Amino acid sequence: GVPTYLLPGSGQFLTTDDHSSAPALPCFNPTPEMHIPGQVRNMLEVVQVESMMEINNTESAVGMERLKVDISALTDVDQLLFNIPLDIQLDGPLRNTLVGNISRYYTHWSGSLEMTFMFCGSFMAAGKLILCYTPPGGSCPTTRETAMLGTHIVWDFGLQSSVTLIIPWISGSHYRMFNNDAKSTNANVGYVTCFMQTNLIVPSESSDTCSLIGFIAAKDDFSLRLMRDSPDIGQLDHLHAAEAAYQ
Amino acid sequence: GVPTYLLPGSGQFLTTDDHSSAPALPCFNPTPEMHIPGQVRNMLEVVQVESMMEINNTESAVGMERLKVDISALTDVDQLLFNIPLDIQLDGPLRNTLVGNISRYYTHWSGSLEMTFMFCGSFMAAGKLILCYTPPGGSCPTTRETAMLGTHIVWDFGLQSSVTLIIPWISGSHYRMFNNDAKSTNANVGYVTCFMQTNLIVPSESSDTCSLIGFIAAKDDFSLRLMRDSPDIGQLDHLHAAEAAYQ
Amino acid sequence: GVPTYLLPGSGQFLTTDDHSSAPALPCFNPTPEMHIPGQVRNMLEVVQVE
Amino acid sequence: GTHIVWDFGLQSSVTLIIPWISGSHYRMFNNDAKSTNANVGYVTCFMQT
Amino acid sequence: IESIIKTATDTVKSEINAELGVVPSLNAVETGATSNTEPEEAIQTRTVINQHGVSETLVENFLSRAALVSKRSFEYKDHTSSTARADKNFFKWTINTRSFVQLRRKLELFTYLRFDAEITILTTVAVNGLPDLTLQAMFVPTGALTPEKQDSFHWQSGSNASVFFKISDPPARITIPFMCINSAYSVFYDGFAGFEKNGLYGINPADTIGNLCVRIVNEHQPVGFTVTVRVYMKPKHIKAWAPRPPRTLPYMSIANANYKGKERAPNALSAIIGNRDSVKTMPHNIVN
Amino acid sequence: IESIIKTATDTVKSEINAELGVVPSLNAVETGATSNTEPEEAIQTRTVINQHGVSETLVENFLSRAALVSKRSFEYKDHTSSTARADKNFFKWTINTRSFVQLRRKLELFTYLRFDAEITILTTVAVNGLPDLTLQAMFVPTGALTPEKQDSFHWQSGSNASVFFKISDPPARITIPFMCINSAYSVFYDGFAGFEKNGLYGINPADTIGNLCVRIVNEHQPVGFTVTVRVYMKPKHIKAWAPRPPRTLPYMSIANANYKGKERAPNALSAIIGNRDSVKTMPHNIVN
Amino acid sequence: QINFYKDSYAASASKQDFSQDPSKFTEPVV
Amino acid sequence: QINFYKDSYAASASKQDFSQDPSKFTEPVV
Amino acid sequence: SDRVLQLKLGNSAIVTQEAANYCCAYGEWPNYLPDHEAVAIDKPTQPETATDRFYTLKSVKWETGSTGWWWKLPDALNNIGMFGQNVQHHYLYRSGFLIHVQCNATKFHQGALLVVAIPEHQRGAHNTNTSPGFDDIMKGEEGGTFNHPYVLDDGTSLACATIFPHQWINLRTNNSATIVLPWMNAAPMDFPLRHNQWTLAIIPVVPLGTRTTSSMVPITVSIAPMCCEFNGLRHAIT
Amino acid sequence: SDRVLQLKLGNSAIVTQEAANYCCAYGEWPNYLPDHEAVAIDKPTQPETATDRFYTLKSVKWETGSTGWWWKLPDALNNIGMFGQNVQHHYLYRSGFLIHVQCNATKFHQGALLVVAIPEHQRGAHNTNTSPGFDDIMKGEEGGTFNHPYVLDDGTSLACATIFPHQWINLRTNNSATIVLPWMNAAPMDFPLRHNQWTLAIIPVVPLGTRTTSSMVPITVSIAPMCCEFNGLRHAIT
Repeated sequence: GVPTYLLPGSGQFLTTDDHSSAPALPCFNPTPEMHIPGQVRNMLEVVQVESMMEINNTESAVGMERLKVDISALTDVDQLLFNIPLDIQLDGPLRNTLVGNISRYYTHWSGSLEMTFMFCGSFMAAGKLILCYTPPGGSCPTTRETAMLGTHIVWDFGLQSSVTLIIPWISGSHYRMFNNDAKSTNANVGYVTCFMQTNLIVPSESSDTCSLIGFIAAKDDFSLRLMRDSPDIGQLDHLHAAEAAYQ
Repeated sequence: GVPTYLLPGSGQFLTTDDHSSAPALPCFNPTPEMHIPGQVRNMLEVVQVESMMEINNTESAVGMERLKVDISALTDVDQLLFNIPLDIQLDGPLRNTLVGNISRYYTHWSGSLEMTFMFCGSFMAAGKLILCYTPPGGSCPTTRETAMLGTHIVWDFGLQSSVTLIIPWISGSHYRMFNNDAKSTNANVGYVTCFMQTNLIVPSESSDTCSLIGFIAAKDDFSLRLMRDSPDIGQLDHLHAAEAAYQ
Repeated sequence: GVPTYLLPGSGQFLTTDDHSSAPALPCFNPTPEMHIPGQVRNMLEVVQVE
Repeated sequence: GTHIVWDFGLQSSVTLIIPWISGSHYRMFNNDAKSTNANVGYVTCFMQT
Repeated sequence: IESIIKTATDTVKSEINAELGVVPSLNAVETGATSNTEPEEAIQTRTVINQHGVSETLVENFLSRAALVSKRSFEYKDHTSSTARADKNFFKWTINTRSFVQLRRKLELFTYLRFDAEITILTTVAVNGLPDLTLQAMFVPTGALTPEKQDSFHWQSGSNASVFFKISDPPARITIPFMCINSAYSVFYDGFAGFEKNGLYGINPADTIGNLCVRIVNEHQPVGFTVTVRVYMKPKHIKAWAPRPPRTLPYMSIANANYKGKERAPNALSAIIGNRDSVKTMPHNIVN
Repeated sequence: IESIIKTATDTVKSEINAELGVVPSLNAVETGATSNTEPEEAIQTRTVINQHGVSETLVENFLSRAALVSKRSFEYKDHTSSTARADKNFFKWTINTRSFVQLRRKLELFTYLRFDAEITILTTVAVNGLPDLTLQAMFVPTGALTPEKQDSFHWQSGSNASVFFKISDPPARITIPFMCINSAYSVFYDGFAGFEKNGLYGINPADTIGNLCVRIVNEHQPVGFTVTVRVYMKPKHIKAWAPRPPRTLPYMSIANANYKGKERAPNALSAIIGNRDSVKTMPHNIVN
Repeated sequence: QINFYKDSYAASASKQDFSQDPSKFTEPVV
Repeated sequence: QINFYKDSYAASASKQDFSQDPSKFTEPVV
Repeated sequence: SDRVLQLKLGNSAIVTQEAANYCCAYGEWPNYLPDHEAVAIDKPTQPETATDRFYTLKSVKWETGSTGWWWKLPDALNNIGMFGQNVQHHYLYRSGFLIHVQCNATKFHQGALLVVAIPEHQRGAHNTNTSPGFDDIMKGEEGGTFNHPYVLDDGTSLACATIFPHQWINLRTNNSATIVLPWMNAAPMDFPLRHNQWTLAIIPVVPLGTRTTSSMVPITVSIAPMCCEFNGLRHAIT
Repeated sequence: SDRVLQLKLGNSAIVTQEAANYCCAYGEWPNYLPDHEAVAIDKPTQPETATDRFYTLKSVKWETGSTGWWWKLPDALNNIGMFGQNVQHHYLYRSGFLIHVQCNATKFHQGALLVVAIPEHQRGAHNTNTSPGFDDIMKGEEGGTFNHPYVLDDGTSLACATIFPHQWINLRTNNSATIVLPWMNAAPMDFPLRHNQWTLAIIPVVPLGTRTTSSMVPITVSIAPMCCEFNGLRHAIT
């Protein structure tokens, strides 16, 4: 017949191989395809949707207080309000986001991010903020004179209640890794900080402690590769009733 | 020669695989095909044939009394005569039918049914019946005012001795399952009930207890998939003389 | 290489199978066919004789 | 019934169109406000929020 | 009217029908014809483009699933002291669809079947380490000379189609052709095989494929093994004629259609379908 | 606008923009739309021809990785003295994506999935030499008759798609088709299966594939073996609808989406992301 | 599909005959 | 790629559908 | 219009005035054996009027406690007339059948007859492993009474017996069923004395019931062979 | 320009003067079931004005300590008006929804509402392995209060809940979210009394805060079914 020989790699079950396999139910007629709304054909559709950052990932912020940042009227000039760890691949405010949870199924990621901050004060509350994306290399900037040298956006509080801090893809490498080393040149992204441009100024009938909801999506520049399993989920024992699926 | 490698699934005997195998008797000449009458090329030919329901699946109906429903003259108004469990896949009056026994070789079924009721009274016996297919969700309707809101047919007893209660395919899903759960939204079909429209009225020389033979076939809408082995047959031990087939 | 898988019936010696097999003596030249009288190409020639 | 939900902002007025829903072509006076030929319906107002 | 039907038929929409003379719900069972009342003709329907394929109900796909037809655990040891009834390292088997009831009830749905048997012989071994035994499965025709020993000279297979296979190999799969002298296998044979009145009723030997004499080619080893040989038949190239009522009662024997039924319903003689309380009692009722 | 996107998009160069009326950084989250501020529109960019392929983020490539769905070590021995709870040389398994959390969280990213299961059954064996056991993995539908013994007559597989395979062979790989009665598998089923109020919440049986009854075809051998059968499911031909928040809290059960969370952050109930000192405290700070 | 044998019965199962005639069963009348 | 089976679901994974529409997610507004 | 029916075969003829229709079994009308299907090489005798005619069997008393009646073909006709003499003198036969079952009662009687023609009705005996013998199957002209017609005496179902060529004699509607059977065998011809292809089966699904004076209601069966061939001439056997 | 919005459905109509936009969910507008996707063969009743209209639910008091509110559709509407009577009388329904959530306060109040419509919101109970029963899921017209809305009561994340069709009611900017939902089910139609496709979820991401006199700020929900079909007519259940 046909003179063949087995290569190395014969009879091995690679999990990610793509080969046609034997149909269990022959001449099966699957259910006809109905137009179900909202088909995802590519996971970067899911990533480019905005999703809330937990910038307030502190203690004494229990549950939903972690999603908003309380900013107040300040008596000092040009004070730091918050800074955001930009490690998508590591634990931090970007982790439980749509750009974060999907990228923790991957290792190498590229493309520009997109931070959107929705002010949730009163309509009478007037204020201005600066949102400085500092490219990495140095420490997180604590004064505004240090931070506004980087990429920033200055935001007035009026009719439109949100800016977009585009985090540009500034990297030497084409992609960026996970390493468990947040301080690596291949993994570190930079630092987004926020400072009072002027101040949060409310009248006597508005609440003095207004809020900021911080979103992050990715852009059309964004890309992911080198798929891995997510570290966001674990499994110590069998789940409950999993033994009852066999009974 | 040809560089090959064994996939997962090599050397395994799937029962339902479709591969050309080695002929035991080479250059065999099979017997020439003769036109034998009544070829079935598709099992839905067998299903679309009418076949008697055992609506009288009670005790004290021994054998053939289960195939007919005894209806009588009634002194009360608008009384229930019979109701039919519509679970083809489960045990009930539809089980020992051509639509039932073939569909118990399958799991998922679609398409409209077809109940035909042949009156077998005298020619002098005059009567009227309503045959209400109630789509599922609620209880089996016990009064006629409850049941005639559903799909029904009103049937006069004259020259033609049979109606067709078309059970329309009313389902959310494309198909319907077997589950051993007759009360499931994926499995339950509804309830066919029968009520006296007027009454069964016989003269003094006809028998007061006339009969109804209930048929069910399927329509051209009907369909079956996900083939399984039938629960209608079992095998506890070896059959008799099966050891003598080896001797 | 070529992704294959063994069917049921692999590695079994059916006696009546018809497959090309490995020649023991390669580039062998068989003896030339001489017209020998009375060739039977079909056993029903033998059967139709009284 | 027929309703309109009204936000208080720049525009300070809605129009509740009372549609002509009657069996008859016209409607009478009768001194009987509860008559099928005379009664028009009921406009009510509730706090939306 | 013979027509090619790949999917289930569409449903046309219909409107209010109030017509004298045309009574499509009224039909005649006494003619023997199944009622041609369309769902359009009975109730008021919408337009439904039905895309449900009917391909899994094909009789080819119905019966071409390799089902079990034979199973013998037989001892593999010294048979010099064993009785002259057990398998002395070989078993003959008259190839028989009737031994196992799942394939039997499927093949007894029809009266006449024209199929090619795709015999897959799964041999499996247990100890009374496992050996890699070689097995011969010599196909003997119906009534021909079956061997008497393991090492008898009938196994030399001058013309009988033996298949030699190992336990460590994939299962031996051969294709038995359509081997009936008639144009179809008489699944039910209302008649007798012999011309005398001693013939067995229902057993047409034309329906019988033949013998499947299976031995273990190796000699006897010092420890005994229990070798179980499962035979799986896949009917293929199937033409089927005259369908029948599916058998409801349990089978009693492989030689005939005797019936006893269960003791109680379901599948009993006096009551095939399981009983309920009354004809107006709904067993699975949605009570809320 | 639906468009074919094979690589990530290029970045056009931009210049100094000082324009009234056009404020592309200012956007409205309250509309629900994600901000369309291009990087050209926010900062000053160069021309970048981005050649980064987006092909590994395809939902086909996302979910078609054969992940573990079942795992049972079960004893293979004499079961005449064992209790009537353990696996007497067979196990039934209702095929269930919910048992193992890596594939479960990936499939619970979406609401509706339309995939073909490429079931790979890896059987591995340990001694309590190794035998070359033959295994049957009979695919039973949801709720149908599952076998009661190892050598029961349900394993004859008249129509259920059994796959017979050995430990020494490569792992048995079959393709379960898209077997939902609906047009997609309801991964989350906000509703009840039954019409009565006793039905289990969230468990749609249409989402359930079926049973995977797996026995060892060999008889019991004099020494006992612990046979571990791992089942690997590869979703393929995948269409996916309505993506969801990925589950952050640990799973509690396979039947529902109950949550307890970790005791402390990360992945706790009161604190999903791990805590830090203040909102103005940078945890991984480059201090030189 | 493949069929490298010399016998036409040795091929794979012919699961393509979609011609059906139910009218010899549902309407067997003249 | 290869697909010597009679069933179209039995083929290899269709890793070629590069059509994406993020604007039903990023811009779901009217 | 289809209630009246005259069936002219040979010198025999049967009119019926309450007929339903006549069932051409499996959509197949009887014919002679064509040359491409023929096996026996000798010229078959085709008498065409001595056998192709209605041979009326003995009537059976349709009663209250009746279970059923069955006639196996051609075993019902192997001793009747010139069909019987052609059966006994020939090894082979190929013949369709035109069964016309007569059963009438008044317009006050009720009842239903499943007149069903079962091809290859391999009977089974009840509560034993012994196969039915020659006397249990080959009853001849008398026919046999069903023992358990609810399972058709072979473990199958009466409820699905309408998959066979069947008609109903509902005494309300009609009084005659007519089933036109073709040659139903895997072989083109066969030996008549040891094989029966069609089995006419007549079953009381609804029993005979009335409240008037109980006249005897019988069931008369008139089976006509159609398109008879006979090969293999020899001496008679009987 | 897009701040004013009048939504005319049936006899109902809703104007709003501080609107953001209206979210056509997944870029999909509701429609009737087309013939190629249709499954139920009977003609569906399409009332088109008795159900395709704004059914305004009960308002809920937006407070400081509030965790959230959720209404499951059509469970919120299975007892209201002619949508409720069509639900109780029919086995099947196919209806999109036009949710218009009203919540306004002064220009001195602050707060943010995540008005998010979750398809197939399989809830989970906290700190137990028992599934949520019928009373824990099918609250009806009242709706349910979130227990842990930070994880959306199913272990997922509120932070990623914007992957669903959502709008925000920021009391600074707007006062009405509007989400236009299509038929979101794998099946074309479904049984309404035991399944809910969309779950409107309303979550205080920023709580209600002010320093003025604490007026009651409620959240009013006006859900309009769109393009209703109903197959499978029977008696009512309720």
